[PDB]
Amino acid sequence: VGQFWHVTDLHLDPTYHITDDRTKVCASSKGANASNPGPFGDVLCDSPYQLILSAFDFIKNSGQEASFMIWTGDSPPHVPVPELSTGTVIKVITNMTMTVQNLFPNLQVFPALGNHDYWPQDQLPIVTSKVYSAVADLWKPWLGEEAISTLKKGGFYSQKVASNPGLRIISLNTNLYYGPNIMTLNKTDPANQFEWLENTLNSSLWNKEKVYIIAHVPVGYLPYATDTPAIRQYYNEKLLDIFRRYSSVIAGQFYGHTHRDSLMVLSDKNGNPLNSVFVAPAVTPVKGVLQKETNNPGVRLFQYKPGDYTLLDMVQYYLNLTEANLKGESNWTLEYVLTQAYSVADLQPKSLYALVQQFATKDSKQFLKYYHYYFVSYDSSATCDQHCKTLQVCAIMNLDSMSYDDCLKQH
Ligand SMILES: *[C@@H]1O[C@H](CO)[C@@H](O[C@@H]2O[C@H](CO)[C@@H](O)[C@H](O)[C@H]2NC(C)=O)[C@H](O)[C@H]1NC(C)=O
Ligand SMILES: *[C@@H]1O[C@H](CO)[C@@H](O)[C@H](O)[C@H]1NC(C)=O
Ligand SMILES: *[C@@H]1O[C@H](CO)[C@@H](O)[C@H](O)[C@H]1NC(C)=O
Ligand SMILES: *[C@@H]1O[C@H](CO)[C@@H](O)[C@H](O)[C@H]1NC(C)=O
Ligand SMILES: [Zn+2]
Ligand SMILES: [Zn+2]
Repeated sequence: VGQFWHVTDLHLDPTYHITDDRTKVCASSKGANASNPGPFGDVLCDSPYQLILSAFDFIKNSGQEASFMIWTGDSPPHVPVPELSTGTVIKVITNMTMTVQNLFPNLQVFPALGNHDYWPQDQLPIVTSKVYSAVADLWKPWLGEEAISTLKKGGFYSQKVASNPGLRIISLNTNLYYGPNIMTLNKTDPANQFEWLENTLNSSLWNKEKVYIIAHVPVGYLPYATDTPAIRQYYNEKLLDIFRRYSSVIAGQFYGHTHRDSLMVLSDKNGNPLNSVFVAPAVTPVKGVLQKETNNPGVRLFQYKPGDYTLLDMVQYYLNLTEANLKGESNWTLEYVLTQAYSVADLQPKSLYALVQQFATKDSKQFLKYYHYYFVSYDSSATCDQHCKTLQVCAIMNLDSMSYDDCLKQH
């Protein structure tokens, strides 16, 4: 089989350091006491360099063959806008990029921008910018002239996969659609990314290519909230229309941003499953003071059919953070293999559609496991009551506003 890695939401905090006063352990805790801080982080902190390095070192030494890597954004830490600048955002993205290029000199990597990959965060523009030009320079080892040109103009590109003839990655800037982006209010096609996307998918159709979509913020609804799409509804609906129309050319969709392990299945209006969607959890374990749950750090690997690119499996790895901070050594380890955790043949939409139908049945053992894996096994005693379960299952199965509302009405 072929394989590729997916990492996301690294969120390096360069200030992390163990010290007696736990309000000074990390600037990303914003003056709150780090809860139980160790060398690999704290649930109230973003990622120490040591954690990010241990993730990439695990990947390097895993014994897993992989022909490329996708990397879907958010490298600066969660600190207030005035504590960052354009220069600091670039410096952190540069550090992450150079860590990857130093450790994996021969591995093509396909990055996407996250909402924090800009100063101020979330305000990614629809014209060229310092950050777009800087990441064009940084990612030039992996990208050709046309990809570099679109990246500098609007933060998006497509690129052939050198090691996989007939495969093309489309890296969208979905931060252009993200609610907090005040640079794009009421634009029908910001940075002309929809037109471009349609043009690109058309060319892949006629060049007999398969396409993997990557982006930071995903399509669909947030599974912990009621009727809250991850990007603005207008843009979610327009993007999903493109994806449905081209669902025979797109062989997978891969997102980050939510810092959780989630599945979605894009269907049409009449319940026919069309395309599979995978949201990967973060390397950072950070959470706010009030939140009950967070994720363990995660990285994941996809297996696909050579020369075909049908998705065959997904292996999710994780770092048990409490364990690693208690002994001072990481033990990145397999959390689950999707086919064998869920007893499904593969990652095709039919397989995942049937699995979600299983999730919806009462006391489903599969949904209980899924919900535990949602937080990357942070809390094995975590409960999802009927309202919580309806929100998760409806967001998994229904990406568009109409079918999602239908789903909630019936549940
Ligand atoms: C991650 O590691 C921690 C630490 O070993 C595990 O938590 C321990 O679980 C045992 C068994 O229930 C408890 O008796 C200990 O009190 C726990 N230790 C701490 C420090 O909380 C945890 O179960 C591991 N996570 C997973 C998913 O296995
Ligand atoms: C942090 O913890 C110390 C030790 O308990 C305490 O004295 C201090 O007030 C705490 N500060 C905050 C902001 O919680
Ligand atoms: C990234 O930052 C860490 C600490 O902030 C430093 O130790 C490391 O050398 C940096 N890496 C690069 C490639 O600049
Ligand atoms: C799609 O691609 C073909 C082949 O390159 C081209 O002839 C055609 O004009 C394109 N159609 C659109 C709508 O862009
Ligand atoms: Zn993030
Ligand atoms: Zn984000």
